[PDB]
Amino acid sequence: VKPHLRHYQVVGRESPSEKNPEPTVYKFEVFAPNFVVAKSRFWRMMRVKNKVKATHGDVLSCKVVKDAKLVARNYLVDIAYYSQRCGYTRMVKEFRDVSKTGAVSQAYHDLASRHRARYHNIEVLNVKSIPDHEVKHLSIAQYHAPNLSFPLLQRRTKATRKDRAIFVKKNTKRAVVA
Amino acid sequence: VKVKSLCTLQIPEGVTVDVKGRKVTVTGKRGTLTKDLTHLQLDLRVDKKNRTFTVIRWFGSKIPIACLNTTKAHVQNMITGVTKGYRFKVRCAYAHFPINVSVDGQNIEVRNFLGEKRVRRQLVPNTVKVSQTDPSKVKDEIVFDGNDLEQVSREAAVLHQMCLVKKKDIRKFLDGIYVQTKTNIE
Amino acid sequence: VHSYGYKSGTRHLFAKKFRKHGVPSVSTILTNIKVGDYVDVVADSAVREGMPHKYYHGRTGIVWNVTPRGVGVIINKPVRTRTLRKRICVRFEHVRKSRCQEAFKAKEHQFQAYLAAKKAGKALPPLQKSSRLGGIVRPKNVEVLARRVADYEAMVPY
RNA sequence: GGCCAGAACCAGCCCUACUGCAUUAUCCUGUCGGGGAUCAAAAUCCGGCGGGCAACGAAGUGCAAGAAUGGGUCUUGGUGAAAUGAGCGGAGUAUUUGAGCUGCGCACGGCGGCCGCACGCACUGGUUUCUUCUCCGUGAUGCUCCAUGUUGGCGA
RNA sequence: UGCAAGGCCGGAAAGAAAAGAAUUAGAGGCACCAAGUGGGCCUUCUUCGGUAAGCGGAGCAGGCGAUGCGGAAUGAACCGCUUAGGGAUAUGUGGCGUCAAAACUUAUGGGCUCAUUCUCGAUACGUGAAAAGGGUGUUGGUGGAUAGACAGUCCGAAUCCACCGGCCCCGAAAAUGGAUGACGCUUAAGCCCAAUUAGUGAUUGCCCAUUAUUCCUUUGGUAAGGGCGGAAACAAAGGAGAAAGUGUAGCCCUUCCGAUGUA
RNA sequence: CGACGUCGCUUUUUGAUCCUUCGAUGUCGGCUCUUCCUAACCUAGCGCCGCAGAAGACGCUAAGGGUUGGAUUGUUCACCCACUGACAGGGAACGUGAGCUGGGUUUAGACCGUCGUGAGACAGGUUGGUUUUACCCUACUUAGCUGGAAAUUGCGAGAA
Ligand SMILES: [K+]
Ligand SMILES: [K+]
Ligand SMILES: [K+]
Ligand SMILES: [K+]
Ligand SMILES: [Mg+2]
Ligand SMILES: [Mg+2]
Ligand SMILES: [Mg+2]
Ligand SMILES: [Mg+2]
Ligand SMILES: [Mg+2]
Ligand SMILES: [Mg+2]
Ligand SMILES: [Mg+2]
Ligand SMILES: [Mg+2]
Ligand SMILES: [Mg+2]
Ligand SMILES: [Mg+2]
Ligand SMILES: [Mg+2]
Ligand SMILES: [Mg+2]
Ligand SMILES: [Mg+2]
Ligand SMILES: [Mg+2]
Ligand SMILES: [Mg+2]
Ligand SMILES: [Mg+2]
Ligand SMILES: [Mg+2]
Ligand SMILES: [Mg+2]
Ligand SMILES: [Mg+2]
Ligand SMILES: [Mg+2]
Ligand SMILES: [Mg+2]
Ligand SMILES: [Mg+2]
Ligand SMILES: [Mg+2]
Ligand SMILES: [Mg+2]
Ligand SMILES: [Mg+2]
Ligand SMILES: [Mg+2]
Ligand SMILES: [Mg+2]
Ligand SMILES: [Mg+2]
Ligand SMILES: [Mg+2]
Ligand SMILES: [Mg+2]
Repeated sequence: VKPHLRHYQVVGRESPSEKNPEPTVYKFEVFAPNFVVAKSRFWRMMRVKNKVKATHGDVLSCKVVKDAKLVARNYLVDIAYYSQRCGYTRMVKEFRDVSKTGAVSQAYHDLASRHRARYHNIEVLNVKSIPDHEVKHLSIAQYHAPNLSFPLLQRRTKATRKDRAIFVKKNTKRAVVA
Repeated sequence: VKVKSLCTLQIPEGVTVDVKGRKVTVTGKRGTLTKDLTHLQLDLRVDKKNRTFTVIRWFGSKIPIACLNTTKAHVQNMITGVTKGYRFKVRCAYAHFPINVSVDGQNIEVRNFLGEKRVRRQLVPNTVKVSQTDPSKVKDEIVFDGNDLEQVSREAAVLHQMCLVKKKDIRKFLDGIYVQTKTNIE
Repeated sequence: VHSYGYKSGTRHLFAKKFRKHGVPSVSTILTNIKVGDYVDVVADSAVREGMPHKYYHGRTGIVWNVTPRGVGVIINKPVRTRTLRKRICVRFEHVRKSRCQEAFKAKEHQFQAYLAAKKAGKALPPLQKSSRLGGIVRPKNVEVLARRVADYEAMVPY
């Protein structure tokens, strides 16, 4: 399925004033479900790093950075999350995916499952596509084998939604209730 | 998870290994053995031309992988027991009361264990042959012979646990029946 | 408060600021208060005569009466469902000219000056433009906004 | 027939089908170098340089105004007892919307008067190459309410 | 002639500019006569006494009391929504394995978890049950290291140490038989994230309200309007009505808005 | 076995509160009878010990079974005597009064001490002092009659 997060580039600045006639323009990249959340994360970052509130700032552009062509790649996601018990925990994780947005969405699902971290407690520091020989975890490197083969065992294959049946003959495809 | 975990086993020339639906049958010069491994969910493969046995787990975490070497060990035990057999030799150790052991066919009677009047009786299954060494060679030695390691070791264990000391210090009162040597028939 | 005397609960209210003690200055004496003027009722702690009640501290009202040493001020006080016009009697030391109509008076004077200039044909001052409008932005320096490992390493004390 | 059903059409309303405008560059694509792995390779990856539209239903990105000139109404009234209709009449083959292309000045961008103008404003500019329905039309001399179809079934 | 105060006569009036430069289901004031009530309780947040309490006592504000309806299985107070009599269409809270309407057990979504006699978990409020401490169960992370290394008796590839998470487990004992509501569920029907028919070609899966929108009818307005000088004509073998009106079977018609409620 | 600390748990104590009951829920103890709990005294299996044996200490699974006779005291408690394998601890409206009993508490009589001028008071001592009703409904125990698978009907048709 397509990723639930998009790659946004928010460009903004503090509103020009007499005291600061030409404010610095900042480029910020974020992964958010929509552009309103992207602007929210941008203004949070501006507040916590530059002391610039949204009430005194401009957003020059909020565009989606398009994905590249889908290619099986190794993505390095440097990511951090907050918990009351531990504070800020930074980790660097490698993922197999076809896009940066897919890799980051997978990272968010992974943090939500293995550490119970939610979107607004998570900061993606960086996402980079790395070569095969820079992959350190065997759980990812096993997909670099040239003769990578495996069967599909324990498949749970459901019929086409129209063809699905409640009662079917035991050694037969004849549907009795459908 | 790991995509492919693999264990390989070599087969001696005489042995014949066949797998069918996680059931392994091993045939050697001294009989045949069977193992029901349908509780494992592994990919068992036998290469007859290259005389190799292979067990594969696909997409496994730590718990399923731990079953690979267990399967290899079971099949290796079957091969060894079907080509050499298993011989467990137990000894009767006593301080004062001589433990008297009678082996009439498949029945083992233990008498006078710590001077008790109760008779401990064991019915060895037909796949395990129990004999008693001549006391001139080794005194108080009972031998279990079989092709199945698990059956022979279970018989030796149940004989060991029929003669546990109750309601006494166990550091003292070292009387009991203990397996001493675990070797092969051939 | 445990008792309900006239000056109950005024320990910090009727105290002088740090290093600002002393009696009212000559500028307070020389201030001319007229009937109809807007005044602020601010009690001077060092006078203690003609002192307003604590309620009227920080209230702005209109002068209704001038005596040789006192000022009569009308203060709005909400009591239940209505507002009462309370007339309080304080000494002039506890009264300040209120700038509450300064901006409105300046607006009136600016309007009169604008009318005078429009009559005289003088060019009016240019109208200020809205800062909310769009336009081209030419960034002299563009920086990357991001979260670094050093931010986390810094926010941890000891 | 003041009863029960079916279908047809009219007005209203409620659902659905039919889609354009902007954007893309951290992108697409060749080649040289590096690097990677191989059995040799290609690839994953990093730079330089040269071209660009990833346009198949391109994108799951921002905004969409596309005249049902297909369903439902036993969720409303009706069968023309005033039909107001882009829909019903009458008359014309045109009107002018937009899209292309394009003139002058200004505006905007770059360099600081030129060079650009993605096609912004004024001339309600030009061209019709594609696209399009364009004008008229009926008071109540009705103050109010109620009274008008078709096909069967059941009622003689 | 200055100041202060009452006036009188004139002037000028963005009727208040431009700079983000207010908004209003905004008739403002003034009375008269009276009723119930004057035991209150709960909750977010703030708060005092108390070991605490479903304890006692306060502040701001919402509730219940006085109030149902739709949800949390059940509950005055929690969530949603607040109510004329009825349809249709959409939702809210909450759900879509059966009970029970909705995924006839959805996806062409990712991870995690095995829990043996109060039987793992699915309990917002609800603490309406659990901690300190611990686990070589498993799955993640952060540092450090050692690499013919560790173990084994040399011999061929990764190994070791400390620390911190997720879920699970131990810690974890009460009296009638019993409670995620029940059954069950483990390619979950559990937990944490995501989605709406799925890298296909765009942004509404589905079910349920006394809520929203809309239609019909009733009733009352701080109600808003029109008509009311019978237009003309018209036997039986198109009809009837038309009142200058608070209130009736309301003169008649059109049009808006509101309808719950203890004392 | 655990000092200094620290975290729990349980309602077999007592407090704290005042929600319910004041046109009344009979309000000590015992007797009898049943059942439940487990934090296990004995009885079944075990682990461990400063475990030689014997006797024991600690701990686990386990509440199926058992857990007494007496002197004093109204007592609950207490204590002692004696058996025993053991004489574990608790709940059930502090189980149980239309089941009993009525020794105690707690009316009216009376005595004493202390207190009070006194009438009288004392959670101080003492003695004497009405224990009502079931035939209703359920529950339980037995004892009878009797239809019924569309659980009375449909004709609605399923054979372990
Ligand atoms: K290359
Ligand atoms: K009472
Ligand atoms: K027992
Ligand atoms: K009693
Ligand atoms: Mg002993
Ligand atoms: Mg203070
Ligand atoms: Mg102060
Ligand atoms: Mg026409
Ligand atoms: Mg303005
Ligand atoms: Mg009262
Ligand atoms: Mg209370
Ligand atoms: Mg009341
Ligand atoms: Mg509920
Ligand atoms: Mg309510
Ligand atoms: Mg259903
Ligand atoms: Mg619940
Ligand atoms: Mg909780
Ligand atoms: Mg813990
Ligand atoms: Mg349950
Ligand atoms: Mg439930
Ligand atoms: Mg009674
Ligand atoms: Mg009673
Ligand atoms: Mg126990
Ligand atoms: Mg014991
Ligand atoms: Mg025992
Ligand atoms: Mg006795
Ligand atoms: Mg009790
Ligand atoms: Mg009792
Ligand atoms: Mg009784
Ligand atoms: Mg009685
Ligand atoms: Mg008595
Ligand atoms: Mg006396
Ligand atoms: Mg007595
Ligand atoms: Mg007496």
